[PDB]
Amino acid sequence: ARYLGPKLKLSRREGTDLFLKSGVRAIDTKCKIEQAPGQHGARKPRLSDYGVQLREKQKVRRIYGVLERQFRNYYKEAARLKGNTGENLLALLEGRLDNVVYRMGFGATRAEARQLVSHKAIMVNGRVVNIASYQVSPNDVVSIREKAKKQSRVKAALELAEQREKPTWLEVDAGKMEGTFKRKPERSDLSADINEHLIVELYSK
Amino acid sequence: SMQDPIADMLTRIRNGQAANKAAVTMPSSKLKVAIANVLKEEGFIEDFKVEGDTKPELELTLKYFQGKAVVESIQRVSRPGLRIYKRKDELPKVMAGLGIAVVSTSKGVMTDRAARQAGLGGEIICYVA
Amino acid sequence: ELQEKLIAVNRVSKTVKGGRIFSFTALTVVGDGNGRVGFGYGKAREVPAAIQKAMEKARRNMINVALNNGTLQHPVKGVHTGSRVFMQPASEGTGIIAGGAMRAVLEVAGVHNVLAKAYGSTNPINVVRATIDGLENMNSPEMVAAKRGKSVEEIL
Amino acid sequence: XXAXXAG
Amino acid sequence: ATVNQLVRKPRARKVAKSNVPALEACPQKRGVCTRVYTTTPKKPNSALRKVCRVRLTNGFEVTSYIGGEGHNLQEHSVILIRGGRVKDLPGVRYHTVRGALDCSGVKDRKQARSKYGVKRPKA
Amino acid sequence: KIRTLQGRVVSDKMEKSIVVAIERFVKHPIYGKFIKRTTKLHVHDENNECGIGDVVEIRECRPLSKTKSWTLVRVVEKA
RNA sequence: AUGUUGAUAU
RNA sequence: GCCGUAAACGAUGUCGACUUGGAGGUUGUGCCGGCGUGGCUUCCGGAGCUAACGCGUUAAGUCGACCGCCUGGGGA
RNA sequence: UACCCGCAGAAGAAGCACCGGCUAACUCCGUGCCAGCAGCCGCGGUAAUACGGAGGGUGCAAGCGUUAAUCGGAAUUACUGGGCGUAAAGCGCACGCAGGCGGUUUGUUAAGUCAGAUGUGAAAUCCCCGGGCUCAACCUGGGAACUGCAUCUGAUACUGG
RNA sequence: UUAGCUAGUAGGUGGGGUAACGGCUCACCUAGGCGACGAUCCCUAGCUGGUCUGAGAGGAUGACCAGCCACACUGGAACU
Ligand SMILES: [K+]
Ligand SMILES: [Mg+2]
Ligand SMILES: [Mg+2]
Ligand SMILES: [Mg+2]
Ligand SMILES: [Mg+2]
Ligand SMILES: [Mg+2]
Ligand SMILES: [Mg+2]
Ligand SMILES: [Mg+2]
Ligand SMILES: [Mg+2]
Ligand SMILES: [Mg+2]
Ligand SMILES: [Mg+2]
Ligand SMILES: [Mg+2]
Ligand SMILES: [Mg+2]
Ligand SMILES: [Mg+2]
Ligand SMILES: [Mg+2]
Ligand SMILES: [Mg+2]
Ligand SMILES: [Mg+2]
Ligand SMILES: [Mg+2]
Ligand SMILES: [Mg+2]
Ligand SMILES: [Mg+2]
Ligand SMILES: [Mg+2]
Ligand SMILES: [Mg+2]
Ligand SMILES: [Mg+2]
Ligand SMILES: [Mg+2]
Ligand SMILES: [Mg+2]
Ligand SMILES: [Mg+2]
Ligand SMILES: [Mg+2]
Repeated sequence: ARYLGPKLKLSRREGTDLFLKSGVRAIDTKCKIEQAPGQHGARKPRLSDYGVQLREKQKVRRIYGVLERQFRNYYKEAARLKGNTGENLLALLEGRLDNVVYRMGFGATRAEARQLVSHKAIMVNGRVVNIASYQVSPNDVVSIREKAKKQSRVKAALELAEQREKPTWLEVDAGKMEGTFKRKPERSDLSADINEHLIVELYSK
Repeated sequence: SMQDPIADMLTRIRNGQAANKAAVTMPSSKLKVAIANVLKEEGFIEDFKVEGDTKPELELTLKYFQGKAVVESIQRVSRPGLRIYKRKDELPKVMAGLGIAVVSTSKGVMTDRAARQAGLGGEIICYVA
Repeated sequence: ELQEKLIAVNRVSKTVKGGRIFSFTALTVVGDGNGRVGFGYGKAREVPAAIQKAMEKARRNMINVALNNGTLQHPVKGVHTGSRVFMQPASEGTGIIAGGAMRAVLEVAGVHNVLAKAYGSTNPINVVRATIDGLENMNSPEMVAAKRGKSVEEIL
Repeated sequence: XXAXXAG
Repeated sequence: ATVNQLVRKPRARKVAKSNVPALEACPQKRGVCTRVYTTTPKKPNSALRKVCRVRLTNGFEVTSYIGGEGHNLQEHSVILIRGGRVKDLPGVRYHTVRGALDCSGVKDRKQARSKYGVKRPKA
Repeated sequence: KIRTLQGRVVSDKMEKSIVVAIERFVKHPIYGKFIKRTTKLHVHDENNECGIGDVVEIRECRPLSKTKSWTLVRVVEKA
């Protein structure tokens, strides 16, 4: 129930940085980011409509580290909830605690943030939550626990967060090591690279 | 034999429009005239007129706009072989409200718009669009 | 400016004394994305030239669709040959719910939200023709008001 | 026949 | 059909038919091999395809295919059959399950091992 | 008002009983056409007034015989 | 006047 | 007297209404060789329809009523 | 017992199917219409992306495949929503009982039809807005819904009498 | 590719019977009653809320949960 394999070959397949390394150095220096993985990597075959849709869904999944069953449930939810289904889906994925812990800047990667949550180093409005998929709601404080504040992982991550673009929907304090989930991110707040309608098509077919 | 004079009127209009006829003349009846009013008031036909006593003849004057005939379609709905009656909540919107359904309600023949407003259902005579 | 889309490439054959002469057909659609759409069908011995021929024909044979805020005015039925298409206006954020041939016509035409179904033959050429036949004979309130000799709010 | 052709 | 005709005689649905009637809506059935033999496929194929006539627990006699390279079935071998025709053996509507009951798994198989009843190589 | 049905008399041969056909008229559940659907009732006719042809009003009551749980109210029309 | 046939797969 | 079937065919059910034309054939009739007006019929063809071929006021067009019939090839 | 606290150490914890097209994923070797594959089309006859293995890859993941079974796609029984010159389909032709359908005007009736009201349509389930289990599944508050049925009272255009 | 079925049968009168209406039963009378709107006969089947699928209309289904029915080795009978 997690991908434990090599992280860059995921990125190389998608042909795009999925932030599965910390960003201490460029992805270009760590791998051949241009080339897809394996023997027939340099080959770039003509991709079908299904293949385009698939690769888009697999991109978004691989960023947030969601496996297919759980991802499909998010789609079903996003479709159920009112509004545009595609932007609903990305909202649900941003709402995940392991993502929120990454976005604030406590994990270097989302898999590190997932290790933080998993290992009972995170609190949400006081209480310890060790579920990666937990939906962090608006006006919720997320916090490092006092034993976990001494970790070098958290401080080092908080430095990398400054180099990254700041989420407008999160207000964080690096000193106290806690941040508010102010509001649900709009589609504008999230990246324009993700083509959510392709994912909607993929599950709508 | 002749067993649906309404379908016959609709067909005379449909055919007459296709044949770029100025006017179409059928044998008259109260219900035909009632429909002719709704088609006049909604602006599908131009005018009508009954003429005669023993055998009255209805005479619809047909409309054409920019060359084309105004009645795009005109479909019998309720027919002798299968009567269609709808409640007020289930009245049909023809062409998303851009066309009419002619409805015989307890308060006379009228559009489905007028029937919705009057809070009545009834027999769905035809669609026009 | 124009969204060009390739729907179908097909290999076709005439027989001669020598044997079979193969050639390529390309079916394309072009549109502005604001209710102007045209299909083109081009034949050549090579696929590129068939496509280039299809695109050139498509640009010269565009028609005007009277759209309503990125969806249809009303339900429409198109027919061509064995293709019977049905298309219905949808709510915002529906997307195009359509098969691949109809999808391409509707995307380039500028229909964002629509429920479509192709009944009968799903032959790409005839489906495209039935769809565009549908779109071009879709009435707006304004032209309905015009023909009936009323105002738009009398109609609506 | 010929126990099974065209030459 | 007129409405009055349908009122008098409604639409009958296409009845539909099993391609695996001897299973009697069961995922598998057991049986006993009466004959184990080879047979030649129809055109355009050529082979000696390994089949067995089988008497099922429910009394039906069927031919079943034995898939994979090599098998250990003789007459009076107890085997498990499942649905699945062999396209180029007319009459063969079932496959034997390799590695169920007396039918062995395929020797020295490495890929699609679950399909051929082969336990995982010890690595 | 008291609940009554109305129907034609189809048999009067029983002593102090009639058979009454209640003609209903029903939209067909599938095909939408309106269909005549009879329902016959054995009906108590004390005095033996009614004959075949007559329209009659009838009301439900206690069982009177094996087949009768309906009584004559009035003859609406005669033949 | 008559005047047969052309193995299998590809 | 029986049989009860045929590529028993227009491979096109019956009845009714409506919808540009042209050239004939046949059989009435009215008005004065012409000018109408009915019936039945052959060929062409327009819109429309049709997968196409074609059909096209004697529709396979546009409609209504009722009936008959079809539901992959074989097995039949 | 849930839960909390402490300890030690990455320690105790990844497979299954697939990669000719449909369908995301390709090469080498072996085999040589054999052995075998196959949902459908098909593949294998000595240079096999289709067999078998390997390397690489794709998809799912404590599951993954296969088989069985239902609906869908199938407007392929077509009420919504199909056909019948030649594709399957007009009885060989008629008369005609039951049945279906019925020109036009007025009155009347109120069966169909329509309108309103009332009663009923168990709870659960589904759906919506909330709440509670760290989350979720799950549990649960209130609603909506239950498209129906009956009764009563009106309407009278249309259909019936 | 089941067209006729039915003599307590259908109705009446009176007596008996049941907690209760009733051919529930009996005697007598009448000759009815059911059926192409499918009786009778044959096969299959517990029914429903629902469930699965479906855009819907439908199609399929009735395991768990809840309502109703039926049965308790087989056949029959009453007693309390
Ligand atoms: K010979
Ligand atoms: Mg799981
Ligand atoms: Mg088709
Ligand atoms: Mg020859
Ligand atoms: Mg015959
Ligand atoms: Mg014939
Ligand atoms: Mg012609
Ligand atoms: Mg591919
Ligand atoms: Mg080789
Ligand atoms: Mg299946
Ligand atoms: Mg269907
Ligand atoms: Mg068909
Ligand atoms: Mg033939
Ligand atoms: Mg034929
Ligand atoms: Mg005939
Ligand atoms: Mg006759
Ligand atoms: Mg009438
Ligand atoms: Mg009434
Ligand atoms: Mg909660
Ligand atoms: Mg509730
Ligand atoms: Mg309820
Ligand atoms: Mg009347
Ligand atoms: Mg007595
Ligand atoms: Mg009784
Ligand atoms: Mg049973
Ligand atoms: Mg459907
Ligand atoms: Mg059932």
